[PDB]
Amino acid sequence: VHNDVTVPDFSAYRREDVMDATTSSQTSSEDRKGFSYLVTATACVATAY
Amino acid sequence: GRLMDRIRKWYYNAAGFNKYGLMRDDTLYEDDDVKEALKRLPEDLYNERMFRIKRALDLSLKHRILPKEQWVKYEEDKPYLEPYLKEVIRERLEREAWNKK
Amino acid sequence: FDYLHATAFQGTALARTVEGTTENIKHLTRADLASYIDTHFKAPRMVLAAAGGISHKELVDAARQHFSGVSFTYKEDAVPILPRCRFTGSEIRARDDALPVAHVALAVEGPGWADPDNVVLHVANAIIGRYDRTFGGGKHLSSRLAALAVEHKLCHSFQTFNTSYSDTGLFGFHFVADPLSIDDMMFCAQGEWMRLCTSTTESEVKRAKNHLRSAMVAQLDGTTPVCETIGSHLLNYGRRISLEEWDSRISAVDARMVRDVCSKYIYDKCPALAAVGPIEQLLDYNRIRSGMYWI
Amino acid sequence: GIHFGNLARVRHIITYSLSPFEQRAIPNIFSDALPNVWRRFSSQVFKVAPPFLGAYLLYSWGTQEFERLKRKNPADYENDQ
Amino acid sequence: MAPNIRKSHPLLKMINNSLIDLPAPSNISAWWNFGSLLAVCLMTQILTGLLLAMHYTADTSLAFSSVAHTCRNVQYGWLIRNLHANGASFFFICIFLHIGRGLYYGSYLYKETWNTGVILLLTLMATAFVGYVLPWGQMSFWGATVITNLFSAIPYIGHTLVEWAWGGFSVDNPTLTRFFALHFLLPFAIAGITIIHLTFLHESGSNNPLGISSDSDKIPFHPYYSFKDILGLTLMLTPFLTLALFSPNLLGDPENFTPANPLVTPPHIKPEWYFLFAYAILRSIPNKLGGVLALAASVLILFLIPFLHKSKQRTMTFRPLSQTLFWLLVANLLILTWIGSQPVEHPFIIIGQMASLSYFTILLILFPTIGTLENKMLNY
Amino acid sequence: ALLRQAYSALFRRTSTFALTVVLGAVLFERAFDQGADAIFEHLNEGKLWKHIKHKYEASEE
Ligand code: HEM
Ligand code: HEM
Ligand SMILES: C/C=C(C)/C=C/C=C/[C@H](OC)[C@@H](C)[C@@H](OC)[C@@H](C)CCc1oc2c(O)c(OC)cc(OC)c2c(=O)c1C
Repeated sequence: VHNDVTVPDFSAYRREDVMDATTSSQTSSEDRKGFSYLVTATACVATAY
Repeated sequence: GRLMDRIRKWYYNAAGFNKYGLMRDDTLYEDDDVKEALKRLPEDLYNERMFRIKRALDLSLKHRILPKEQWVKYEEDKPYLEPYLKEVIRERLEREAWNKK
Repeated sequence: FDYLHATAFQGTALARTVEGTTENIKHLTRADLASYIDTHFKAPRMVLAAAGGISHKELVDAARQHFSGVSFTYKEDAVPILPRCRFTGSEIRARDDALPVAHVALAVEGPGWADPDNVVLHVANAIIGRYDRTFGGGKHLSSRLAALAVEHKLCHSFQTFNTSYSDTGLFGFHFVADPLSIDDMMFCAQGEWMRLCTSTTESEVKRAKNHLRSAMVAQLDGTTPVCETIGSHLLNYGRRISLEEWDSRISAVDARMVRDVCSKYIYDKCPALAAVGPIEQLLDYNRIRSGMYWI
Repeated sequence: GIHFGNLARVRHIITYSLSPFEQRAIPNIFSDALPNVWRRFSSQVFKVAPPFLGAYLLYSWGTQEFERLKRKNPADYENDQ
Repeated sequence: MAPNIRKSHPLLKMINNSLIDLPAPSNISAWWNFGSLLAVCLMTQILTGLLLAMHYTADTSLAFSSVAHTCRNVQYGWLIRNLHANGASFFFICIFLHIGRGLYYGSYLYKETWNTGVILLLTLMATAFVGYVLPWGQMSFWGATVITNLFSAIPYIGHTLVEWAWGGFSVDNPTLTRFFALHFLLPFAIAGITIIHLTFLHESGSNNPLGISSDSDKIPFHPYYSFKDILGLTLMLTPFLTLALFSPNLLGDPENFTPANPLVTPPHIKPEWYFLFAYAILRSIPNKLGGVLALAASVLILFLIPFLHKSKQRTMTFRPLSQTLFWLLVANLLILTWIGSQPVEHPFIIIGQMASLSYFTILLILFPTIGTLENKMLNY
Repeated sequence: ALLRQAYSALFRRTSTFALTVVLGAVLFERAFDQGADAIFEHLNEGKLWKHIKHKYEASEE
């Protein structure tokens, strides 16, 4: 049945700030996107130039 | 002389598709015949074959394989389609030559 | 929803089926249940609610009479706080092309009973509303998504929802449609969300409000319903929130607010996705993700 | 035209993936990554390198044998006066 | 009607079904960007090409000094030139690998997709041929004189077929002009055919490493393969520029810096590198016709591969034997090429004749054979 | 926190994202070109007409 199904352990890949199953990812989100977005943003500048 | 056996068993480990956990027949290139064979597969043996592939793909995209433990062993490879296929071909060959008559 | 939960909250407790594992039900012992009762079923956490022709004081009396709990230490008086559950924007795809229709559920982390925002959120959820084949309104409905839903035979049904919890929440939507439209559907949906966080009008909220007020009332239609509300008001919100109150909080909400609030919780957030059935058509979280900004 | 939906019939395959913002870009660069790079390189080196190596020689060889045929054989003039 | 424009619009519907919602195998490897990169080469040749044509002067007396002028006097002209020229090379590079891939993963089973490819390849070769003759340098000239002459090998129509090519009775101005006109046109023909190549492809979706139905796990071309193309873009784009910014003339024969001389064929005349292998084969058959014919099939054989497929499996991923053969063949070319760059003497000559014997056999005989043998070892 | 401060103020609103790239490239251009020319020029001191210059540019006659 669907009760015997669980999302496996993704610790192996999780970013440092969302590895503890007891801390709101929400706060350390703004950062996780800021970075990835930063790279992209930069990449644009690069291209631009 | 087990020569032939000792060889097949080799080439098998050589091809190493079994490292992806795929069965011999799993690798067959899907031609008009195979295509028909596959359509004849009982639903279990089929959804199974599929997953085996969707897993192989997932691997190939990750650039990995199965831990040696889960590799497919030569003697345990199940030619799940070989017979179905053969028949298909047989049927055809009969239809084919019968239209030359 | 269980699957949705099972990935939206993965790893923590919330991500569990209220019915539990197959093994636990197969092995649970007289004891373990015995304990569950003792460990959890305790006076400070329990609430006797009643509605209808009943004298408050009379009630409280029979209460004192059979609910005779004695509390020595401070322990039996303390309500154990719960280890907050971690949200994890991600997905879970259970596929079975051999099923009639595919079901899809998407959601963002919710605030939790406490937050006065929940109000706004519900107002929003009233704008996108819910639809389903039998509604006679059809092509005319006032819910944007409902309209298109009809116009292009998008879904068999779709529904907004803001399941709240003590510390968290699951704001999102669930629709069921034919294997071959899942996409277009989702698309229009996620669009509405976007439109919510970007161009909601005064006329849009005005209605929702009036719609919400009604359900607000319809939740209190009879005895059981009221009692439930109370049973749950005290248990989650602390006290009892009267309709007169709820209403103020609603007449408060306006456009600007909805935008800010939905943006606050929906814009560019990694969401949770739950797919079940013949879902081939809808694909890539990346793509679904991208549908979270601009609208 | 649109191919997503006809593709194929599939039953019972649950897949879980996490948003990119919840996971690491290039994780386990060591524990996992490299090792496989070696793993791969290994299994393949003995199939690719052989022939190339083989050629190289045939290259060095021919290259040299040519160069030697450029140098003079002092024995063509030990009769000369 | 339709909801999102992207799917309804007569034009977007196209951009869409081929760049965004296009179904791609999840596992296609690096060797799958070469198609797109090839594109980029085409886009880069046509661009730089128009620019160079804006300053070229197709005419024996000026053809040389116009290019010179175009490099020295025209703002950034030099950079343009350089890019156009190495572009060519990088084009051929990309194309040779694009073919490689195809061979090793039996993409050639997509017959039409494949046949058109050959056509494209052939054209590119032709295109690149005339392009070179334009600068009217020593090589430009003599190459023009040889390549065309090849047709003198065909009986009857032959000696005449040349006549046209040159427009005269010897390679002179008339040639240079029509060659320019030709070079100008051709690239466009490729662009067109490519459009087709891609169409026939889209009928089957793309192949993929394992050589088994990918329908069980496809992914929208975007963002997956889109981003993956941009990376592959900059990646190749690097050596290309590097090469063209720091050592422009590395890949290029300098004997072509000496204006053509209808009277003196340089003592050390060797073809553009990307032609060397063929050059070699023809150079090993000491007979006008044979030489020509050897060359013909040297490339035309591509058309056959699709029929010289015998393995029950499609890609060589699971055929160690075939693989080893494959690489041997790669290297077999890598050799043939060397020889091309080497004078006609010993050992070189014999070493050549062999590799050529080598070449054809791997393709016409070993491959189909090791292939059959292979299935009996798997027991099919 | 800059990443937050940044994502929140620049990368979030797809409309400001742009202004960031533009205004950004702009700065990036200047700084880059300056250092670049610098790194180069230095790696070639005394060999460029910028160095030899003075010996003839308003020195004789
Ligand atoms: C102007 C010419 C060419 C361009 C620009 C071009 C472009 C493409 C593109 C974009 C792809 C899809 C991406 C990829 O699979 O690499 C492709 C695929 C393919 N091309 Fe080409 N191609 C060219 C030449 C050739 C040639 C000369 C051949 C060989 C005869 C060829 C054989 C193939 C094949 C077999 C496929 C299927 C690839 C697969 O298995 O996925 N192409 N080509
Ligand atoms: C298929 C792409 C093309 C190929 C393969 C190609 C290749 C070449 C080559 C090899 C040369 C000789 C360059 C040298 O001296 O090293 C050349 C020259 C030239 N090409 Fe192209 N070309 C292509 C497309 C174009 C385009 C699009 C035009 C315009 C229609 C163009 C215009 C020219 C001109 C004017 C020259 C003379 C200047 C020069 O020598 O650089 N080319 N081309
Ligand atoms: C107007 C258009 C016409 C007439 C059509 C042309 C058709 C020809 C082919 O195009 C497809 C051709 C490019 C292609 O042949 C398959 C090449 C691989 C041929 C390679 C080639 O190059 C040489 C070269 O470059 C030289 O200069 C430095 C000199 C050369 O020997 C002295 C040669 C040579 O001996 C050969 C075989």
